Amino acid sequence: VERPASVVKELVENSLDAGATRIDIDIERGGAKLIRIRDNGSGIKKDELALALAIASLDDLEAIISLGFRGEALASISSVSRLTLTSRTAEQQEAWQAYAVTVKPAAHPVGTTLEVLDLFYNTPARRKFLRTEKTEFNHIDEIIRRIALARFDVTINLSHNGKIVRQYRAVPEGGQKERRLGAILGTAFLEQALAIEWQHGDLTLRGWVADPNHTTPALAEIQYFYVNGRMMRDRLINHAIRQAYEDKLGADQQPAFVLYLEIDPHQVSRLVHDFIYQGVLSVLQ
Amino acid sequence: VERPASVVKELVENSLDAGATRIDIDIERGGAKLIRIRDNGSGIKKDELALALAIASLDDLEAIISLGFRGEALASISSVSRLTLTSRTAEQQEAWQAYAVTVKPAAHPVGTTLEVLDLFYNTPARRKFLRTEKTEFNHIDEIIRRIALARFDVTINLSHNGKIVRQYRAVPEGGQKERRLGAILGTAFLEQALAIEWQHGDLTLRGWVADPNHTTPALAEIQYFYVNGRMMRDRLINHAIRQAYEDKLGADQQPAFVLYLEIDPHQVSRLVHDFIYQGVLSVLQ
Amino acid sequence: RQDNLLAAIWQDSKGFGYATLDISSGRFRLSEPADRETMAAELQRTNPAELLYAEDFAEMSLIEGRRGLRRRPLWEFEIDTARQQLNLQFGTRDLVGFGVENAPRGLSAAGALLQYAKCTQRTTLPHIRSITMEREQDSIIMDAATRRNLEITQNLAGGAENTLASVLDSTVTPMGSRMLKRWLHMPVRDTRVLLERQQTIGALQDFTAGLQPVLRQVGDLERILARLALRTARPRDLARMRHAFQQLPELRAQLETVDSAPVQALREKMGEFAELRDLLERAIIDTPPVLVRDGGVIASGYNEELDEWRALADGATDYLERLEVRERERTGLDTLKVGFNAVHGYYIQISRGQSHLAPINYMRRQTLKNAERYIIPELKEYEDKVLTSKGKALALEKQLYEELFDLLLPHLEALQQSASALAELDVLVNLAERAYTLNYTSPTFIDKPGIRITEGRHPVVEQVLNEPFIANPLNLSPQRRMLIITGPNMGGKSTYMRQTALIALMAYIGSYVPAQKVEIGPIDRIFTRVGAFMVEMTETANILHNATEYSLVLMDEIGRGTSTYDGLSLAWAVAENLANKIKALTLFATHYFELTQLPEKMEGVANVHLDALEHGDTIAFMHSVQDGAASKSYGLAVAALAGVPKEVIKRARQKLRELESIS
Amino acid sequence: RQDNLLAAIWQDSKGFGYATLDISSGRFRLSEPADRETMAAELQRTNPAELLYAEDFAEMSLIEGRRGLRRRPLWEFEIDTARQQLNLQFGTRDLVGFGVENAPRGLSAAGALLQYAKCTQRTTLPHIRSITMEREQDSIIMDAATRRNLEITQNLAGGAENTLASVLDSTVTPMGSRMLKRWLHMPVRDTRVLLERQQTIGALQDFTAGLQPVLRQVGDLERILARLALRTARPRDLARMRHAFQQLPELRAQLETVDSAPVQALREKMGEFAELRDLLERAIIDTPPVLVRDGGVIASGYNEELDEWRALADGATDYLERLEVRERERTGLDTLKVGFNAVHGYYIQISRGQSHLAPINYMRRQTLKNAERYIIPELKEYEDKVLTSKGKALALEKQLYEELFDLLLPHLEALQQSASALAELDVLVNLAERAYTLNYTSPTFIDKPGIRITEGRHPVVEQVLNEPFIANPLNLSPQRRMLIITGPNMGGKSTYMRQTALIALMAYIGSYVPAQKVEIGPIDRIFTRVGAFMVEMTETANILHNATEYSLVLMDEIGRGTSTYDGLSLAWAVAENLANKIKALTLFATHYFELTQLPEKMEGVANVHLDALEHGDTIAFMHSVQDGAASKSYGLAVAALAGVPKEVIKRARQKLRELESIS
Ligand SMILES: Nc1ncnc2c1ncn2[C@@H]1O[C@H](COP(=O)(O)OP(=O)(O)NP(=O)(O)O)[C@@H](O)[C@H]1O
Ligand SMILES: Nc1ncnc2c1ncn2[C@@H]1O[C@H](COP(=O)(O)OP(=O)(O)NP(=O)(O)O)[C@@H](O)[C@H]1O
Repeated sequence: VERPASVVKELVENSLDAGATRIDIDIERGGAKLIRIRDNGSGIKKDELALALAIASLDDLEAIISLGFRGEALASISSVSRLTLTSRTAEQQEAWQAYAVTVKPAAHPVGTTLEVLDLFYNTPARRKFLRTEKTEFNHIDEIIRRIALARFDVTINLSHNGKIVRQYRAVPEGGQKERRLGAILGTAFLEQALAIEWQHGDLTLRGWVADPNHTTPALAEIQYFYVNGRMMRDRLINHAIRQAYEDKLGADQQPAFVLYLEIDPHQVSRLVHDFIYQGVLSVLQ
Repeated sequence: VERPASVVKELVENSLDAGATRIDIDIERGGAKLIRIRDNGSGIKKDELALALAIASLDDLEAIISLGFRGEALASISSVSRLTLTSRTAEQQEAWQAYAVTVKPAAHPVGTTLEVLDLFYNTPARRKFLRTEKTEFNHIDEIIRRIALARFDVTINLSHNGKIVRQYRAVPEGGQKERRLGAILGTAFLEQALAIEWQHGDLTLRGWVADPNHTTPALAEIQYFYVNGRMMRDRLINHAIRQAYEDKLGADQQPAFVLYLEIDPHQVSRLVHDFIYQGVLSVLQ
Repeated sequence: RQDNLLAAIWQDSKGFGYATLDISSGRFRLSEPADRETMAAELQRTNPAELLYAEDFAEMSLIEGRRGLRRRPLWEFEIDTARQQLNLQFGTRDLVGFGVENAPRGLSAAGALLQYAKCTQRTTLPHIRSITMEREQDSIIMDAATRRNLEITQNLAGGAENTLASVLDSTVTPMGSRMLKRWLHMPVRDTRVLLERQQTIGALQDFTAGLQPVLRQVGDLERILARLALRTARPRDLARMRHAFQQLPELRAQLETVDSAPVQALREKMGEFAELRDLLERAIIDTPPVLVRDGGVIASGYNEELDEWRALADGATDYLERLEVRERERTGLDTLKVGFNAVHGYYIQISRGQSHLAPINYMRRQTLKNAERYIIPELKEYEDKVLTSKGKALALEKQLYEELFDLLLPHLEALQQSASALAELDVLVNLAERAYTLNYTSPTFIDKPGIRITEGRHPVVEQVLNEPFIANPLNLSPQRRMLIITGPNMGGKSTYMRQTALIALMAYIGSYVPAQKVEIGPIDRIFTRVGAFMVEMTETANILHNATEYSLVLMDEIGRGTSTYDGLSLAWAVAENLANKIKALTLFATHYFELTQLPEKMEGVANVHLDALEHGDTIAFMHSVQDGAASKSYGLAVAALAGVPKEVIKRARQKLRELESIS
Repeated sequence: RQDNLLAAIWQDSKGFGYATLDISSGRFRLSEPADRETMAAELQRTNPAELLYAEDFAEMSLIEGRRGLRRRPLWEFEIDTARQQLNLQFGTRDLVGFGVENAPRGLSAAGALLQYAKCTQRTTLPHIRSITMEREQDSIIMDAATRRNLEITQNLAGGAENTLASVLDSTVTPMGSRMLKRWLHMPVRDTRVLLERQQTIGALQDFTAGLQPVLRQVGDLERILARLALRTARPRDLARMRHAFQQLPELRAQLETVDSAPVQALREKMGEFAELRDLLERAIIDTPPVLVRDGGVIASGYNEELDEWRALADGATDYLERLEVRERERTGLDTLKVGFNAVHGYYIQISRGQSHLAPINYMRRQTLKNAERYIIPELKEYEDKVLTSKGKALALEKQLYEELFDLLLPHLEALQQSASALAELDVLVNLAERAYTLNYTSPTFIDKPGIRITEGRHPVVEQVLNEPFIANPLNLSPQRRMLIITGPNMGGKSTYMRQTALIALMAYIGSYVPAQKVEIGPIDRIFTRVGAFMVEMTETANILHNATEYSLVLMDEIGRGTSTYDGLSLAWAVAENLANKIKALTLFATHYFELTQLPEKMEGVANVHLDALEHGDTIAFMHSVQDGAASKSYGLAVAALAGVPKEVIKRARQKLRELESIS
């Protein structure tokens, strides 16, 4: 957990893993000063709070640690911060809260909220690994943009220094996907976005691609492809895509695309290349 | 009581007759809108209030009207106004107050205060006759200036439409009388004021006279002479004064003077003139 | 079936003061008709049988024909006489409690009316114990208290910081911000005007992104129009203004797609003025200076003569240089400079050391510290032509500028309304943006006085709050018109009260509201009395004297007496009057627990409270509204939160224990 | 015999933040030394055994030599980290109650100090429960509350109306009004400075009349000096300024007679600057215009060349006329006019009908609708010389003006202080006038904290009040240091409280006071908390945390809980703390009658009250202070006065009767 963005990766995954449909995020000063992720999914009980931070004390708890995959990630984070937790489960209950050394009740909706203050308190170096506040937030905005595209069904609201930055609304059952796409990637891509939908049996290719004739260097930074919702970047897939732009028009310039490959679980398969190459080439013609 | 100045004459005499040492006066709009005289002398009891406004009603009172020569002046004034009285006697008591139709208690220092709202309240004409505002107040300022000179031992504070106008301090036991003289008559007279003190037996002449060589037409308006505190104006006394200016310097211009004659009461006497003529002539030479 | 009334009337420079009375009923009323038309309409409406008028009444045409005419003297209409006399009858010293303190034109009319009645009756009239004004504006209401208390545009200390306006006013131009401020001080009742704005907010919600960038480019058009009427507008005023016109083609294009009749009407009122746009593009250089005195405003080609004069002046740059080089190389003196001075004019400067090596032709102009300056005939001739041409070029530039006003003022009428349209658009676009961004919903109106909120929140606090703001439901009607709010301090009483007032105003300006769903009826007047005793009692009376079934009333912990008993005694009798007689919609927050018996006995009353839970070394405010009353007094808990040492706290708890175990 | 203390330090742009601690005692302190000298003096004073400093600490010379030096990283001095961490220990969410909220420079130092102590101890330190700042000026301080509450220069709503300043500030010039405002926000403790002002007020009381008329003629000299430093002063600034110098001879004459060393020192600091006076009288015309651009500023004779250029220009008026007459009579054409135009220059105009009768020599210049304008060589030559001479005359006028700054700026030092002297005089003369006019007396000082008033009055209210203001005696000392004030509302509690605070400030600016006689001891801090609950408790704590024996405290009806018991329970425990531990001088106004048991049990405490008398359906307030307690609660009397209907009043009386006959 070197950057703030890697700590955000972890806690944002934990919230979505609890079935969260609204993940509202408030940051200050590149994530150094304050970070707040709140999820309205399933919460944690009064028993599972205190021990998820703090080791022969496990003697009389009796395997509650098991229900806390996320509870593991906390321990690595909370030992090196002034972590301030608060949460409430769905069932008849009042919200609870831990500190610093003293746990006590609080008020919170059905879900979980976390607060992190100013890290490194004994390291001369790991602090001196600060970059910039503005640039750290640009990597947060990057990783949020990555995970935003991977999950269209979750409302993500992002703010920084009070100032609200982004507002991704959630997709309902089979909803209008255009409004989310333009909000994540701005005006430039949405106007030249050409849809692609390809399928031979188990292989399925869903997504969007910019028109090669009207693509600029600014548009070319948007290059993401997903394998069952997890973002991959392999050089054989890049080949299928760039060769397809090359053969339609002579201008072999950096393409702009957002693609989802959906297959059966294996580590990845030659038809994979041919399926992708023919998918994009058909849409351009 | 045609003018406001004549109503002031009456109530101001009544306050001084009660042994008042501070008479504070607040006016608004030439005396039409508001007039307030407060005296801190002897007050009137709760018994002597009600019947002093409202005459076979004297039937069950038992001769309290005797203590109320002032009580008579009220009746003439209050029948033709919205008179608002309040007062308290010297011994342990609460102040009392009458209106309009309803008499009740109040809070006031040892003394008497009176409030008058545009005296005439049933006459359409007699109010409408009442002349200007600025000019009425100039006759008030005049009559105040007359009575101010007659009593140096009484503090008189005068205000109008919020604006505080004049502030005559009372003379303590054998005090500096210069501060009062300048405040009443301005800087002009005080600088040229020559003192006069003359006496043959019963006759006593006290006061001040301006130096004839440096007297202007503005100074010449100050022409007052008193007979045992009461201001008189006879042609024989004017003769003694002006003949004295004539014989000293050839410039026979209007004199500026403030003089007090003190004698035994008889209604009218040639030594009166010679005593006065020689008194002033001696001071100039 | 119609009234046998008495009336009194007068006029000053500004308008008319009017008063009416029914001596058989004790109903005593007042008004201030602003114009001659409303005055003529009010006379017809009331139908007085006798009329008192001032002898200085100018417009005799309003009254000549009316029955029961009585000419009155001027002295009777005195303002302060009226004040004293009315105070004498009601037994007050001031009239703040009657809600007519700020209406002296009406008060003078009542003062004269009063004197007449007394003299005609010559009987006491205790059946007349009050007065109320007949208010022209049926649309909109707010007393002094509410305007400041809610902090719409002004926080209570005096500034503009962290108000309602501060959060919602993310507009892009000053005139839009100003129009917003006027509409917030003016919520309208006409359901149809509100439906313009609701449809519009719904139709524009998608197009927020594309339009606001373009709106910013306008600048402060509204205030520039003031300076055009005065003949004082500046070149940089025109720079932005010109730039604003160039966006109107683009704006006309984007607005055409918005399906809304209010929008299409505004898009036409907007315009582009292609003719006046072209004029400024040709007549002025692309980036002008601040003032007209400096010149360099007018672009060349537009005027032939301006170019000519500039040619004489622009024949400077090339001419001066040729002389400098020729003279420097001729003499062999390297410190030879051709420079300019405002007092002495152009010159040839030579340094002190080289001064004695100058040519004979050089006439000395100016002697200095480090140098001697000279003049020659060639330079002196050219000096005169340049200064005179510059003078004439600059004088012409000032003349042409003034003549531009003459030709533009003919369109002044259409341009003022173009600016009013643009200000309205910035307001409404900002609103469509705030409704989407801050998660609001579309409300509906109803027949009867009543409010039903689903998941209502406080619009400013919920965003500025760095914790979960707990949304709360509200259910009110004519059958549920009064709520007894018990609970702890910092429980969220005032917040849940004030969020209701803010929510209501948003609905009556046509905006979407922070809730899942909202229904709301007609509301005639909004009243407020929040803790800062003279202060308290007079304002409560005012609310009592003027309220009706439609009235919204927000009481924040009133009923403090000069002791414990008397204050509560009042609060009980007060709520009775509001619930039983007036039947107004009321929220009554308080700490006196005994009031919670009312819901059993008074119909249309129920107990609610802000719930709190005590345990361990602390307390947890749920911030949720519940049916029922508070558990206890939480004063000892609140004092520790403010910052009090334990010495005092511990003494208080021990002492409280003694007092509670007396009985 | 030396204390073994810990300290922490750092610096930003503005100054230095400092903190000190004794871990054996639990005493925790803060400070903000403003400059290098005070900083070096504070280090010496405290004598720390160990010192934490920031790695960006620039002026290392202050700390290099001190013992126990520890270099700290920057991140430890974070302001909001300090806020959160301090809040965690004390168990608060904010630090308003500790009175260090607006001292972030100090707070950052404590935040770093805090983290070190925890690491060294590795034990809880509950013996440290608080913090207080060491405030530099031992001459006095006022909190936020008192400044606004008393309405010194600002009424509570926000304006300047009917304040203390409004009654006392009848000064004649703006800079005196401004200096007055600074001195009211700054009452001084040094006995000697107050005695300057007392002798002065006594010595000048007669001469009020002769001096204020002369002071008015000065104008705003102070702000003109700012614009002289910036090189932006205007001609009418100099007009008043010059007029101000002409009064200094007269002022020097009148002040010589005043027997007072402070006065004679000021009379010297004043000066007259006879040399600079003569300069402006000769250099500028008697009545100048507003700006420099117009010209007509510099007077003739002062400059030979300026006169020369004006002769060419002033040769206009007589020259133009001669040509007009000659040409009109020569041709026999009566419509022949000589006029001027800014664009085309001078011309000879002839009407349309006569145009064909013009001479041969006339060259046509400008053609118009109803006339033709011509030009001749004689007029065209003269045209160029006039415009160029005007330009040079005006350009010379602008140069001479700029050169006047160069010659005046060398006296700038003495002139700034001359202006400071004159501002002080307007303040003091105004004060000598107010003391005489409003009937004030000379007070005296004492050793120990105590106040003894004879016939004390409220200085603003007594004059604005349209009735007799009842003066009241006050007797306070270390043996009588707390008064329990019971009584009715509008009895005069807050007034008699606030008159005491206003009276005290007048004494500590050196002024005479509205009373027959006054004695007063030293006062270190003045504290206030008046009703507008979170609001209330935090502020009371601050007063508790920071008070001493010398402190003035004015509580106005605090101790409102979330019910009846809890609020009183606090008020009791509060007064105990003040009376027993702090021993401060206190006035405790309230409505809870049970407090009146304290004087029996607590030494230095006694009962007082505002007395009132009840009868029928009304009440009479005597407004006089009495020993003892109130008769009853008078809330029922007060409510009627506000304007409440009898329905409510009757219910309250019936109900009150039940409650009073329980017990
Ligand atoms: N010494 C006095 N002389 C004359 N009138 C006075 C005097 N003291 C007070 N009053 C009047 O009494 C009223 C009450 O003053 P105040 O002390 O504010 O009452 P309170 O008990 O503090 N209640 P509140 O005004 O509600 O805060 C004021 O309106 C004054 O006009
Ligand atoms: N619905 C809510 N959700 C979240 N926080 C709330 C809510 N309502 C109130 N609060 C917070 O709780 C505090 C208490 O609110 P408030 O209504 O001011 O109490 P109160 O009864 O007015 N006490 P006082 O100010 O002494 O009269 C406020 O400062 C809010 O920040």
